[PDB]
Amino acid sequence: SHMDALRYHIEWNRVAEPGTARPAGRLLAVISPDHAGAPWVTAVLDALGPDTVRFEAKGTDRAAWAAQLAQLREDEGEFHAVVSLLAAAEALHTDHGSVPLGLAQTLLLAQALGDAGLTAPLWCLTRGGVAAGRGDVLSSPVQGALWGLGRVIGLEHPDRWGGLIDLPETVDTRAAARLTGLLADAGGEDQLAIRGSGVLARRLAHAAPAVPGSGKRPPVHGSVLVTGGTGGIGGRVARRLAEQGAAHLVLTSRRGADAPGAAELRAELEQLGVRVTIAACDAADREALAALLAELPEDAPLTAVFHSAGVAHDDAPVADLTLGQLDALMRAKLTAARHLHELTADLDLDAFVLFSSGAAVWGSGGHPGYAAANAYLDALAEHRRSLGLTASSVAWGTWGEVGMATDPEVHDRLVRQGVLAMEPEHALGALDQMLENDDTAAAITLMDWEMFAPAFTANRPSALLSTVPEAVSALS
Ligand SMILES: NC(=O)C1=CN([C@@H]2O[C@H](COP(=O)(O)OP(=O)(O)OC[C@H]3O[C@@H](n4cnc5c(N)ncnc54)[C@H](OP(=O)(O)O)[C@@H]3O)[C@@H](O)[C@H]2O)C=CC1
Repeated sequence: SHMDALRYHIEWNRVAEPGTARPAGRLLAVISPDHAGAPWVTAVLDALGPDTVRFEAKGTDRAAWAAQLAQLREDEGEFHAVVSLLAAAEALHTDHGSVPLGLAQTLLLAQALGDAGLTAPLWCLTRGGVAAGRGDVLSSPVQGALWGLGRVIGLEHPDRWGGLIDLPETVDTRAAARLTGLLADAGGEDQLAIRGSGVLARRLAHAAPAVPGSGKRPPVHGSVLVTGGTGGIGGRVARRLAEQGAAHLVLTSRRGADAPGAAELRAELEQLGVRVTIAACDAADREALAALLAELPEDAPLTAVFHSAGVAHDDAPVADLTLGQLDALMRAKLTAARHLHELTADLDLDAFVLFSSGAAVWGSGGHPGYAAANAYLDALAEHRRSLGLTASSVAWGTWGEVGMATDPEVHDRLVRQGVLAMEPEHALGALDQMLENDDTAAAITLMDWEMFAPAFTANRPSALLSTVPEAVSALS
């Protein structure tokens, strides 16, 4: 099936044990000084040894840090690598309420490193930022957002990017030597998870072809909330849900009933026999979401959430992105999803579906903030499953016909890299296959791998695509 052919999933596969020798040159470890006390942080510092130079990254001050870094590099000469432990700062930034401090500080570290001319590869360390290997629990969706940013740093600054490595719960000497061995030589891998049983690396693979009924998707009924539901993809989603038996669709967006084409969408849906509520509700406004849930009919309880609210504009290259630009991109993603998760964790939903992006799955140059914000969605769906709650994340490629890519500016970039426009019917038919399987995570994308692989790997290899035979063929 053509719909099967759109579905991919991320997998984690065992890679080689690294060597036993620590790096020969000096490491620079970067610490968030208010968030330096987590057991994993202390275990990593202890692993890097006391000849490691330590840099405390205080506040969020690019220029100040560029000066401090330039001095360290003057005094020490080249470093072997930069090891960032800033991900431990999960608290939200005081001035940008949708940005985790660690995320803002990682962006400023990547910028300031470039500003000072430190060229040693940067490695971003997380703990519980990914779900790698069977039974693995993703404990920190916040740190998971950092992997969306790091993949984009690897595309924009390939020559000074090491990679990402997730630490285990307890960093024992076996975990420590795996870490220090990877910092000595990682075999070309750059998205790694250290676990009890071995070191795992991230891979993209074609998904299992569809099986009718396997995940036992309950029939669509009751009230379903589609945030961004007046939007391109969200309106098509609502039409499908209508066709599928929803009693009541609650569509939200900032503009609500004043959104473009909202009257037409309400009319098409109602012709189908559905109750329609359209509300103007910022998805990051907790009190407004609560008010909306409190209003639902007794006879039509919430049964599902489809989170399509989001913006992609006003992003920027890693070297330029501001914290205010990052905040505005994170708002509908991190803040809204966190509220949706908190207000439905007790409702026994049949589906909690979060719409992510290929920028968060593989990465796309020029879109670091969107990549981080979408990577948090993917992370939260895995975390929710760990709590015994339903969730899925669907990272879309490019939609044709409706939505954000229907601009010869935004359309023509993606398609030229081999990320082709999907027919909405095909994209939705694939999503239903994912829902019928009850899968946690998928990318649904039409790819031209002959165009995509070579373009994506022009400046550094990708181990992520080694598990796509089309990509392996294109690079042969
Ligand atoms: N189109 C595509 O190819 C792809 C889309 N995606 C993702 O799919 C989802 C749908 O995108 P698409 O339909 O194409 O985009 P659209 O711009 O058509 O729809 C996005 C919308 O979400 C709403 N929205 C934006 N911010 C908020 C907010 N803070 N609170 C509530 N609603 C908000 C918008 O309305 P308003 O401005 O009135 O709030 C609009 O309804 C997005 O999350 C997007 O990131 C991912 C990959 C590809």
